[PDB]
Amino acid sequence: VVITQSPLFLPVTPGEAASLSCKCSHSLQHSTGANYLAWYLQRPGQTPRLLIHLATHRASGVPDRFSGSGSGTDFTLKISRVESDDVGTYYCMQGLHSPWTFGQGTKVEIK
Amino acid sequence: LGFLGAAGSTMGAASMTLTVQARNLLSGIVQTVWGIKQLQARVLAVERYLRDQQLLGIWGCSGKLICCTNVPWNSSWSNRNLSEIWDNMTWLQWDKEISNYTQIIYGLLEESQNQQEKNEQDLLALD
Amino acid sequence: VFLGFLGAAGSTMGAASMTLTVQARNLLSGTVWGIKQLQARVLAVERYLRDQQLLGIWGCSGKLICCTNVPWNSSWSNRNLSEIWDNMTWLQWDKEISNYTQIIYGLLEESQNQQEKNEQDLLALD
Amino acid sequence: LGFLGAAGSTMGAASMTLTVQARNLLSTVWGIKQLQARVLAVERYLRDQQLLGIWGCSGKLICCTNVPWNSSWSNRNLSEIWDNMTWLQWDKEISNYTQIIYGLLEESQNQQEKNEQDLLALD
Amino acid sequence: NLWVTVYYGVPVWKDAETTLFCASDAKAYETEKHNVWATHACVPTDPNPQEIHLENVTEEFNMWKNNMVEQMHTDIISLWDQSLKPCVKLTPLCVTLQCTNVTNNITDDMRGELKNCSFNMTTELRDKKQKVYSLFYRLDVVQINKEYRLINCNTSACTQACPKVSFEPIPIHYCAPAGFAILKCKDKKFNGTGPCPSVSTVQCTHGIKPVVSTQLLLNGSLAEEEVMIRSENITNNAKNILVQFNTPVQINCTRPNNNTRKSIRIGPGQAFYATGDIIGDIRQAHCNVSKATWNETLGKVVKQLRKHFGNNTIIRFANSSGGDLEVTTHSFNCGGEFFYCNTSGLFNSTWISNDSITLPCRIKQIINMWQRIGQCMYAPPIQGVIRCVSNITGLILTRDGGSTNSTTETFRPGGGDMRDNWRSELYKYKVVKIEPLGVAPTRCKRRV
Amino acid sequence: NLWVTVYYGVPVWKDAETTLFCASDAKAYETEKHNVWATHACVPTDPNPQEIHLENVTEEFNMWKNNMVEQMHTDIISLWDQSLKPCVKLTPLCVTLQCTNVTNNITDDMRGELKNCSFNMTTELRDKKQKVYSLFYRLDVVQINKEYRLINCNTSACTQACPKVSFEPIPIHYCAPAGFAILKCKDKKFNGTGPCPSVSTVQCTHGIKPVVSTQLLLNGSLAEEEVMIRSENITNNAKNILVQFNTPVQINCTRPNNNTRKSIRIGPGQAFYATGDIIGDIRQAHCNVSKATWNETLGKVVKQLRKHFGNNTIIRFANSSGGDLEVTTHSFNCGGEFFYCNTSGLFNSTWISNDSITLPCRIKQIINMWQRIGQCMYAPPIQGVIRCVSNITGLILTRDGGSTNSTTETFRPGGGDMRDNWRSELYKYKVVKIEPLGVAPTRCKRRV
Amino acid sequence: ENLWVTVYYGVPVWKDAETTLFCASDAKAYETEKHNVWATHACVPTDPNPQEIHLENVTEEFNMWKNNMVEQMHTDIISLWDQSLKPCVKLTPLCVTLQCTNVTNNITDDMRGELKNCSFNMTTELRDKKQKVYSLFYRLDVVQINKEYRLINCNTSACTQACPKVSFEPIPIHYCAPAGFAILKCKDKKFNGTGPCPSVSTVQCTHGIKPVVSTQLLLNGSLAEEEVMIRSENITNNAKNILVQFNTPVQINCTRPNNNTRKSIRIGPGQAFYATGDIIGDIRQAHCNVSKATWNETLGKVVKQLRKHFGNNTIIRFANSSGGDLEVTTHSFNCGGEFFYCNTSGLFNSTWISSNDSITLPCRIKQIINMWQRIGQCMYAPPIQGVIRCVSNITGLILTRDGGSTNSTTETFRPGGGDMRDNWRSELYKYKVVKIEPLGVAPTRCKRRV
Amino acid sequence: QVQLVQSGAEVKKPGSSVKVSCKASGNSFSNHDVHWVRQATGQGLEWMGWMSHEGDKTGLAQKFQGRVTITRDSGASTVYMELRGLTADDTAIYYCLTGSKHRLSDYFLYNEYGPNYEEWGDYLATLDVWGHGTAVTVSS
Ligand SMILES: *[C@@H]1O[C@H](CO)[C@@H](O[C@@H]2O[C@H](CO)[C@@H](O[C@@H]3O[C@H](CO)[C@@H](O)[C@H](O)[C@@H]3O)[C@H](O)[C@H]2NC(C)=O)[C@H](O)[C@H]1NC(C)=O
Ligand SMILES: *[C@@H]1O[C@H](CO)[C@@H](O)[C@H](O)[C@H]1NC(C)=O
Ligand SMILES: *[C@@H]1O[C@H](CO)[C@@H](O)[C@H](O)[C@H]1NC(C)=O
Repeated sequence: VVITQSPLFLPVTPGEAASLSCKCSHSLQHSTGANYLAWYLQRPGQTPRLLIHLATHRASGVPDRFSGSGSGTDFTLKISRVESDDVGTYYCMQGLHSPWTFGQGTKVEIK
Repeated sequence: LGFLGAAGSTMGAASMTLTVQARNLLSGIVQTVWGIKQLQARVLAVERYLRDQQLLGIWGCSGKLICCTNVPWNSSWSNRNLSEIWDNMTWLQWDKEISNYTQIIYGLLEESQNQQEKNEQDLLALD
Repeated sequence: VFLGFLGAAGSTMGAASMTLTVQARNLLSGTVWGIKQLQARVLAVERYLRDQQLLGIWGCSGKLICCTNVPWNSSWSNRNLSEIWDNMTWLQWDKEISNYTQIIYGLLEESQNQQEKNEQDLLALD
Repeated sequence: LGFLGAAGSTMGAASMTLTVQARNLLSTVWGIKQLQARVLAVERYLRDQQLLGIWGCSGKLICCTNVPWNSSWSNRNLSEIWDNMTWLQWDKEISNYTQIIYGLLEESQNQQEKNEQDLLALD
Repeated sequence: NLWVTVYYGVPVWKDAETTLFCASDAKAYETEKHNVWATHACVPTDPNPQEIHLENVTEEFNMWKNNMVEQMHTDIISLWDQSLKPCVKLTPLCVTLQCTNVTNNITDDMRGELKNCSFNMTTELRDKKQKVYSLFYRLDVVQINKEYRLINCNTSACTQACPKVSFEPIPIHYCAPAGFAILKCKDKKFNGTGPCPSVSTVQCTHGIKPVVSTQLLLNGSLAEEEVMIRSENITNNAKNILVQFNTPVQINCTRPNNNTRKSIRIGPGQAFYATGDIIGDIRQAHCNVSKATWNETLGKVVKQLRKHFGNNTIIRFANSSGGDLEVTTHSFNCGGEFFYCNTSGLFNSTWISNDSITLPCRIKQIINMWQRIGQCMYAPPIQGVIRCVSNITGLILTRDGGSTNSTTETFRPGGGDMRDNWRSELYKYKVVKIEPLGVAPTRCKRRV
Repeated sequence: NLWVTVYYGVPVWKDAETTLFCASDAKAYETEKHNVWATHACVPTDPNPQEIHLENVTEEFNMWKNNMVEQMHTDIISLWDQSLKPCVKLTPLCVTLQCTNVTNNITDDMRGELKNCSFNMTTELRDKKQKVYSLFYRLDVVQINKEYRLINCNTSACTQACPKVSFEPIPIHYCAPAGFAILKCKDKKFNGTGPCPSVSTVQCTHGIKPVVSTQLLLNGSLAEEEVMIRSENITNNAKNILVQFNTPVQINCTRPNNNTRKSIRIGPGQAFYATGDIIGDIRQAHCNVSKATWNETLGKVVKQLRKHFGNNTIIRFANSSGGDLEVTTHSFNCGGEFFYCNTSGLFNSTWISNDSITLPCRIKQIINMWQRIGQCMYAPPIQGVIRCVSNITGLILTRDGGSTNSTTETFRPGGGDMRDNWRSELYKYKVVKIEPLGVAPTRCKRRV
Repeated sequence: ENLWVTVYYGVPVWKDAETTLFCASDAKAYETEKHNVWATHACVPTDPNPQEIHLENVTEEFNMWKNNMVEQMHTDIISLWDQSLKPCVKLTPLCVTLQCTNVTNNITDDMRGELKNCSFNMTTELRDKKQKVYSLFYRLDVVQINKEYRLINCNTSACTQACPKVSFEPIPIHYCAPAGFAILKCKDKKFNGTGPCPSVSTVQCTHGIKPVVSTQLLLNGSLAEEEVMIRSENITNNAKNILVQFNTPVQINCTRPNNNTRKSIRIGPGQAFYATGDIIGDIRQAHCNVSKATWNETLGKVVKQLRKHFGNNTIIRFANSSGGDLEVTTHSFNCGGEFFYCNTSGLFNSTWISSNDSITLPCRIKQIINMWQRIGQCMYAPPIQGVIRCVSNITGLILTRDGGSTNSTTETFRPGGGDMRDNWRSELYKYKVVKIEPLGVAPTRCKRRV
Repeated sequence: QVQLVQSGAEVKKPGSSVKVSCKASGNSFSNHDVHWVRQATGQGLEWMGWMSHEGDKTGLAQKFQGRVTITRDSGASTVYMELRGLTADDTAIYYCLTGSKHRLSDYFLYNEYGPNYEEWGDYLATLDVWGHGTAVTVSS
């Protein structure tokens, strides 16, 4: 079981949009198809915050500008109406296959 | 006229239709554990019938509907006149009178019959 | 010489009448199969006592050959007496009286009913 | 007296108490064996009656026949029996000949039947 | 000078008890209806009854000491079980249900009487399960605490009635073995006890439908001339009064709901019949009976109750004195649906000397017949609407109270015992044993 | 002039139907072992039954209206079902199976006829499961849509035949009770209906083995002189044409696989005997029959069919028409294994006025014997190599075609009905009831 | 002179025969309102009074080792037992994986390590939810899977729980011969089971025979008259047991002191399992008591009779059983419904050369029971609340001789459970069935008329 | 609200073991699960292990298999993760947190007599609340 992310870096300006990608090792057709995917966003000196769980549900307090999609061995996340606070590293965590693991991480910075 | 249809007529008129009842004392049906109800019924009819037939035999009355014997009729049982017993009285009425003494009579008849076999045996021996 | 059970089925009615005791003796005695037993056994008794029942109310208890008072009829059979006992067989015969069996059994009941009453009447001379 | 109460009396004395022993010859773990036991009483009781019918002894407890007594059957005189013997003790001696005597009786009475019927017409 | 002489075959009899066997016509057998009152077991009946009238004879009957009723009771119950022996046991139905009210078209009267339940369920394959739903009446589910269960699960599992079999009563005749006889009393004013001047004898009884009911005897035999009131001890308040109308009151029963049948496979070769969904509007099942013909009938009942309680008594009626549903209501069966109609509108009056009356009726499918416990049965739902019309040919009443010697008598409906439904049919018959031997004196002695 | 004389014991009989009872040779098979059609519970047969020949008595027999056949059918079935009652019920085997083709040293003829399945099942302890595997013939499993299920799971749960009870056809003797007799027809050329000049009476019938087969009568009684063609109405196409041989035809049949048996514990005291594994090469079963022996036998059959269908008619045999395997193949039992042989090599010829024929044969383990539905049986596998050397003694044929014009009759094998299999043994028997009462005139008169 | 055959019907002649005797129980027993496995209710009622007729001058031959009344009683007892357990709960779901630990609260030193405290997951009345339950099991009922246990019967067969509404207490039953047969009763006081019986009688039914199931010790049986009787099929054999019958009864008290509680576990719709709750008070051992004075003399009477068969100057020993399974190497019975297995090694002891004491016999207990030496037909006996105590008196023994050769100075007898039909053979040794043969023929001086 | 508390930072030599202690408000560990993650300067998140809220399951990645064990006290009032076999690279910050899981039926197998067989599969839904974060370093 392995996970990969792309892009590695994302220079973005406020008011723009960005997209992220995530990969799953197995095309495990189980548990509603989209199965259990978790996204997290981290900044230095701060614990990460859950962004999307089950690959399509918005976490409490997350603005509607964040959305995700995917299935099988591939997954995707999207961002819009970017603001300054959005900088940091985004991680996608696979919750289906035991043991579970995080992702490589995708960084977002001001442009 | 039918089976048991003389029940209300007097003993004289009832005794003239004995055969109709006698043919009804046997074979009263046209012929899965539930059926043992009916099967035990068929055996019951046969088991009673052979008892009545056998009881006659040990009295010497085998094979007869009307059979005479030679045991004296004790007057204590009923002093009623023959002009009343057979003319203005019924079997269903009569059985009530002689119910008490019936078991005693069944012993006298078997006692008299045993003598006839002994009496007949001795007589044939003299030949 | 022997002509066992049913052995005289084709013999002349006179010769078949000479061996009654072998037929009359074979009419009695002789878990799926559990009820294949009792029904046959109980039925065998029921049918046997039915014939002795009839044979008793006719005045013929225990007799294999029994002469009765009821007169014959020419309508029942028109042929002579020599043909019946020397030129017919029992299986052939009952085909002819089959039309009249039931009425004859009725006449024999009454003919017995008169005897027993008359027998009682005659014994009243004392 | 009583049922089988004469088994040790002399054969002559046992012959005077026949009735008491004849009356007693008839009448689901324990439910189906009943029908087997009940019926076997009837089937055995009718066997005895049938033989007394062909032999001409129906309806009697003591019956006489026309068959002469073959001396070879038992040489005992008429005094040793009926006075110094018992039915079991008598049964044990006639065991071999029993099956053939029943045939002489069965044939000597069918002779009576035709002879009787002929007379009713001949006379 | 007289001696003993024996006669064999005399017409004498005495009271007895024996095993009577059932005989029915082959109309139901030739087409393979397979009624629970098995005609396969019962022997073919005679083409026509042969009844002999015994003139000049007097016989003493007693309808309450008759044993035919106690033998018919065991016969009926036994035939019931034998039909349920092969039917599928609903053991996998005792799971946790999840029910919600149906309100698609439910009228206010029936609001809340049936529920829409869904549950896990087994399948043909042992390693898989299915999710299914079924409509269950309110009386057949108890909240377990929106989680319910079938009411019977803590006592026993029910066998679902083989849908192929039929509950419709068919006449069954009770026949006497050889050496026995049945004597029928033909006296019209016969009150079920005491000597009956006119008598006959029959080989088999008349066709008796084993109708199961309560508080009202349906499809029975009608009296003649006047209404007959019968009680074991009519001065005892513990004994029920078995009325018998001389004219049949007609009652119409139905359930308008057009419910659908659905079959669910709960194992290899086994199926469970769910209740589907109801086409059209859902409403209450009721029973009708004319209010005019029912008013005159009570007028004819009251003038007979007067003779046993007085001319000046105020005869009043009430509804059942509470208790279980199966006893406080007119419970019967028609079309495979078990009704429990509320008869509080029939017994409500005071007598001091077109139109119809409607009876709301409930329905349930977990059924405990014969007042037994732990032997329930599940009646499959039936396709479409059900309707049926029947006589009302008698009642079962009970008194109450002893405040005064005789001022006001209130008679409530009863039916606590199921034998009374059959004591109202066999009251004419008694079983006797024939004793053909008889010894009398005559002038005759054996010759020689 | 003449009077009625009644005779008791006359030899007169009439056709009747009653219940016959079984009887087996007993001592001939000492050290008895349990089997269906239980040898025990059958009254032992006498060492020398007494057959009596009746002189010049002619009786009219009929083998198609015979009732001994109908009672035997309901009797063989009953003995079959009561033997499966105590054995294991394979409900736990109705699970999802994962099967893969068997290719371990497999011949092209048997390329894919048996699968190799693995499935989950519980063990003696209910809370723990075991993963087990077994070899199943392709006729027994159906895809679910690699996932297969046993063909019977959506119809019924099969019972596993007990391994201690055998299917060997032990001979049976049908005996008539007291008051009845059985008439044997001694005529060599009796065609099953009409008068039989030579008659006799026996206590019990000869040894009849209930060999269940199809379109070939195995181990049967031979015609004494000639091949006999017997049918109810020869001119009727819808009537099966029974044939009897005067000479047997050896048929050697075998299963050339070395199967191993394996016991899987599915509960307390319960084991399901799986097919462990095949040791060696995998080849199909087959029967052999000499080409010269059979071609001679069909020659006689045609020589006799001509008598009914004319001298000049061309007679062609053809293989079965169609239907399910149970009726379109020569199904039988050989050592406990159930075969279904494709007989298209026997019935293949056109007839005008050393080498062994081999018949491919299939195998099954889910058996439906008497054409019923929902009463499958699981025959456990037998370890080793099976072989039977029975010989053939009859056929069950049918014809077709022809309407106002015909010149060549075609016959095909057929008949799945089993009472046609025992109708070939009881065609020379009938049961009658003795009527001992007879009344005939005579010159005698009663004395008084 | 000459003589002709005469036919007599009804003569007193009989021949040995085998048939089906039907039961007969006391009518008053039905009013107890509770059924028992012996099905006295379905058994025929008994006659109000006994009818017995003494037969003088008649000698008959009896044989208790070929009597068929015992073989029928054996089948009836087995058949009755099975029918009673057909409708009761079947404990298949109890064959699961248990987790057990020893009980040690108020545990007596002798009894330590016998009772386990097992816990398992079980289904409730609902087919979805599961419940965690516990129950106490004796060590003889559970085995370890090779802390984790299982019931002993699971790999053999499931057991049907005994209905708590049916009893095991013996109810006397009489065997009655149907019409056409009879039962002959040897009235001799010193009858040894085979040979002539100087005194005989006929009865309509046998005396009340209690079907007491026991091993090594015949309890509640009939006592002999004037002496102790030794009865063996072939006394000079070693494979034939010896059925000693005591002249004077010896009492044996037994108890199960534990104050245990019953506990109902519902395992399905309408069907419940009766488990054992925690005990109340101390945990002790079960035991029976025998007075050593009466047992010391009762062996004194037995040894003297044995001297009449094996020698007048032999040294008679006794030993403790032979070894084997509890069902044969111990005195087994049931007292109140609990099945005991008592170690009687102390009763048979000490050798014979030529007032307030007791003998305590330790007893085990069991609940999974195989009764008739059958395989795969176990039964589960539910626990009984409260201390159960029974008092009964022994009336016999089933001994076995070891068969020493060339050293006849000593003969050692060991108790033996033998077959269960020897238990009832000790009550039917007086009875045999005979078939009446009424027809007879004898010669006389008579002849038929005409 | 559910909140967590952890112990203080520590420094150890290579080859020793560190047993961290974690606490929660309201004993939420009795109703929710616990997961463990660590992160170092410039390194990504590294899942370590977890323990179910019923105690039935306790899983860890192969990276720390054998090198870590997790236990908790009575009432789920305190939970400890012990790391043994410390190395220089292990210097990072460890976090105590709670996550939610889905319990689903993975395989079913019916029984007439006894409790039906069943196999249950856990799936990681979300991580809910993180702890303070404990810093552990390995140095000479
Ligand atoms: C009752 O039991 C005694 C023993 O306690 C039986 O005696 C034994 O009978 C057998 C069989 O005949 C004898 O075996 C034979 O002995 C000699 C040995 O040379 C020889 O004939 C044969 O080779 C065979 O082995 C045995 O010796 C004998 N034992 C004694 C001690 O005499 C007796 O037969 C039994 N009675 C009945 C009726 O069963
Ligand atoms: C019934 O009739 C009997 C006989 O005449 C009489 O004694 C009794 O009082 C009547 N009453 C009832 C309620 O049946
Ligand atoms: C129970 O006691 C036995 C000895 O009786 C001992 O071997 C075993 O270890 C003990 N088990 C426990 C759990 O105490």
